[PDB]
Amino acid sequence: LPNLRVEKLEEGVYVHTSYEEVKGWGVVTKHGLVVLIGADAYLIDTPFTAKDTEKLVNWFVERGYKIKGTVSSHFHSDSTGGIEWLNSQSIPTYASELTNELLKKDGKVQAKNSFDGVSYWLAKDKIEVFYPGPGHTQDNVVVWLPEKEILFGGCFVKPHGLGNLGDANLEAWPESAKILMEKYGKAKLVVSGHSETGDATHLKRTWEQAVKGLKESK
Ligand SMILES: [Zn+2]
Ligand SMILES: [Zn+2]
Repeated sequence: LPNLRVEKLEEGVYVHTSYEEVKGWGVVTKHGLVVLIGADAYLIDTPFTAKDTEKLVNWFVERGYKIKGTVSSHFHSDSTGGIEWLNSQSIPTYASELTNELLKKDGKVQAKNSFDGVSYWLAKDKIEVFYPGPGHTQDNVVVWLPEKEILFGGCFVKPHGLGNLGDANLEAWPESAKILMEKYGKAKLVVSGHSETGDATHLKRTWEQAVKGLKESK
């Protein structure tokens, strides 16, 4: 497998890409962000592993950044795998109350800090965690960077197909996607967990895929 990749998207915003061999299934490629605000770095999703979470943290700590906080966009291991390691390093971890409940139900380590607001703001006015409603999972949130007009759609944004529906809410996905398109249609870039970054048409495409997926299910 490829090693952890970190690439600059633009000033202050990096995409981290990690790779997992899923036994009996195939290989999963997962994108998240590192967001720099002054001398602080925020991880938007952890890699699958403690190993890769540490490599990612060390890359930014060696450039002088504090890892100020991490946000997990949903309970799946491709957003949360590194939480236990981060908690051991006293790096504040955040996830919604629902995400923490789903982690606990699967016997996984919880984020230290939780929230249930529909919007939760980090770095005062620079990092918005938003819940559009169920889709890919019950608990999926997106992360908006208003100063860059970049949306981290995570694993909710699926412009080319819905992927694994095991934990999905197909009935809710269309409305959640319509809510997301209506609020973040001004987006310059939409970063997805499993596909290449796109423009704001990734939101409409996800809505189309969710509508199509629901209808095929019926
Ligand atoms: Zn997922
Ligand atoms: Zn994912």
